[PDB]
Order: sequence, then structure tokens, then C-alpha cells
Amino acid sequence: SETVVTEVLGHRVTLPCLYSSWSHNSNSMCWGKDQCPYSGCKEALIRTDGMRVTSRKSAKYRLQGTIPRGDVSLTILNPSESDSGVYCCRIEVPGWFNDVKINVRLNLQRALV
Ligand SMILES: [Ca+2]
Repeated sequence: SETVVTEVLGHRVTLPCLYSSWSHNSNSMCWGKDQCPYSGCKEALIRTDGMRVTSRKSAKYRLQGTIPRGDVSLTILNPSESDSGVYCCRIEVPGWFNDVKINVRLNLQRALV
């Protein structure tokens, strides 16, 4: 189950991810490219605890919504062709075998002419 986002041709683009029951005392999440990151959320594009981003692969990735409300959509600055493809938003939920995996396919194109 994925949401498809289409953008032609570039300055910034947001990939939706919402987890409305989010609690700052329980939740954290991360984003990954091509595949969902593993439990624990290491080596990811960007990652949060219950309140805020705590690391990212580069400045190209932002989270602008309220993280304590589960607005964890990824903003990608200056996106380009290689930014296309599958992305996965992994919600970390207490317990095992219960993390939520949300997929967005980003179609980043240019005008045809
Ligand atoms: Ca879990």
C-alpha cells in the first residue's frame, strides 16, 4: 500500500506520512530510500525521537510538521531525477513486530517539450 506523488520539475517536494495517535513518550520514526529502514532506525535519511529530528543523512531532508502530533512527512529540498523512487516512513511503536510502514513512491520528472 503506497501513495504516489508526482512532481515536475523542482525546488522542494513533500512526501506525506501521518501517525495521528503519536505520543512523544512512545514514538519515534525514520525515513528510508528504496526499502524501509530496519527496527532501530539506524542508517536512514532522517530520524526523530518523540519530539524532534535527531540526525539526518544531509540537509536536503527536513521535517516541517509537528512531530509530537505525528506530522512526520519528509520534505526534500531541491529534488532531482535521482531523488525518484520508493521511500518508506517507519513509525516505531513499543513492542516487537508492530512498527507501522508507510510507503510513498516519488515520481520526479521534468517537462517534455
Ligand atoms: Ca516496535
